[PDB]
Amino acid sequence: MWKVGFFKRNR
Amino acid sequence: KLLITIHDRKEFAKFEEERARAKWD
Repeated sequence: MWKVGFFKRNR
Repeated sequence: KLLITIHDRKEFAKFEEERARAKWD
């Protein structure tokens, strides 16, 4: 993916 | 993920990292 890795949880 | 990951900056992520999040908390 792109950012979800930590975005789905962070952002 | 297109609901929280990215979709968040779409809704009200402005404070969804400060207050608008604890709403869910």
